[PDB]
Amino acid sequence: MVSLPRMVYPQPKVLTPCRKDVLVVTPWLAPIVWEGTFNIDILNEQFRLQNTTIGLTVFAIKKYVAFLKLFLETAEKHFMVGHRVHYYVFTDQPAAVPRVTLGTGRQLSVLEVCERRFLSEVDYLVCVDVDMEFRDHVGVEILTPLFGTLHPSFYGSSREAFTYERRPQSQAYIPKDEGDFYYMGAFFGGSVQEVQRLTRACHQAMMVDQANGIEAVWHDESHLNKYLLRHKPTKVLSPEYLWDQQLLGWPAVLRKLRFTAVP
Ligand SMILES: CCCCCCCCO[C@@H]1O[C@H](CO)[C@H](O)[C@H](N)[C@H]1O[C@@H]1O[C@@H](C)[C@@H](O)[C@@H](O)[C@@H]1O
Ligand SMILES: [Hg+2]
Ligand SMILES: [Hg+2]
Repeated sequence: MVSLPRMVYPQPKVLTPCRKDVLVVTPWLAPIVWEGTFNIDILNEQFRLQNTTIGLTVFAIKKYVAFLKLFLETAEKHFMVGHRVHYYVFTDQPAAVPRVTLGTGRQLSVLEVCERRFLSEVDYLVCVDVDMEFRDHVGVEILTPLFGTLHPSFYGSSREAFTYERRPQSQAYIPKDEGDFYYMGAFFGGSVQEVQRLTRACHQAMMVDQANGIEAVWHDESHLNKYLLRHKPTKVLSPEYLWDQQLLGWPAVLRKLRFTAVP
C-alpha cells in the first residue's frame, strides 16, 4: 500500500536463476518457497508497512502438552521475529501450558477445548502440529492467501506414489492420473478467510464420509490434499519447512532445516 523506502541490495539477474536444482514456481504461477528465492529484507518491509499480524494455532491435548515449551521457545527465536504474532493454544489442560517468555508485540491465548475472533485479531493464520521445533527462520516469505507445504517423504515422488485417498467412495478421492503435490497436514495457512474456507470444506467432506461409513486413509490430510488440488494454493512451501533429520538426514537440496519433528 504505502511506498517502500530506499533500499540497497543485489540487483536481481534476469539471465541468472536463484535456484537451478529445484522448481521455484508452480504451473499456476505460485512461488515455491526455497532458500535463495527471496530477499527477506524486502519482504519484511512490505509486511511491516501493513502492520501484519500472524496467528499461529496449535492443538495440545493429553500428552502433547509436553511439547509446548520447546515449540513456543523456538517459535520465539525463529517465527515471524519482528512482526506481530498471536499464538492460539487449544488444549484440554489450560493449567499445563508452560509460562514461556515472549518478545514484545507477541501474545499467547489459551483456549480450552468463535472463528469470528480470528477475523478481528489476525491477518493470517498458520496452522501447525505441536510436536515440532523451529530450527531456523520461518517468516513472512510464507504469507499469502493460501499455502500448503510439501510432505518431506514425497517431494521427489511420482503422483502415483502419493498416498492420496484412492477409494472413489470417499470425498477425498483422487485418481492416479491427478495431483500436483502431496501436501502434509502439519503446516498450512493463509488469510483467515481462506483458512476458514478450507477448514469448513474439510469438515463437511469428513462428515459426508462418516455418513457413508468411510474414513480417508490419512484423515484430515487426505481431505487437505483434495482441497488443494481443486483450489490451488497461492504459495507452496518447500520441505525446508517440514523435515525430520533423523529419518531423512540433511540433503544438499535443503540449504536450511527450518521446522522439524521432535524425536
Ligand atoms: C515433519 C516430519 C515428517 C517426516 C515424515 C515421516 C514419514 C511418515 O510420515 C507420515 O506420512 C503419512 C502420509 O503417507 C501421513 O502424513 C502421516 N501423518 C505421517 O506421519 C508423521 O510422521 C510419522 C513418522 C509420525 O511421527 C507421525 O506421528 C506423524 O504424523
Ligand atoms: Hg488454524
Ligand atoms: Hg483439511
